[PDB]
Amino acid sequence: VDNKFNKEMRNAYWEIALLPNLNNQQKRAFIRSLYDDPSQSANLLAEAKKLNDAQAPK
Repeated sequence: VDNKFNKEMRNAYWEIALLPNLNNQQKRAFIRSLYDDPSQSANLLAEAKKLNDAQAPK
């Protein structure tokens, strides 16, 4: 990590945005959460997908 692992955030940024069933507040919340605590990036990303999988029909 020369400057910073910003690349990881980029992936989770758009990947989360891709899910269309996440509540408007949740979509903005997780993406902002990255800045709040980059250490949880892997968790937040997984957590975001969890909301997608859960809120999704069937």
